[PDB]
Amino acid sequence: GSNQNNF
Ligand SMILES: [Zn+2]
Repeated sequence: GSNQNNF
């Protein structure tokens, strides 16, 4: 799967 971090 794909991942995204939004800090
Ligand atoms: Zn993955």
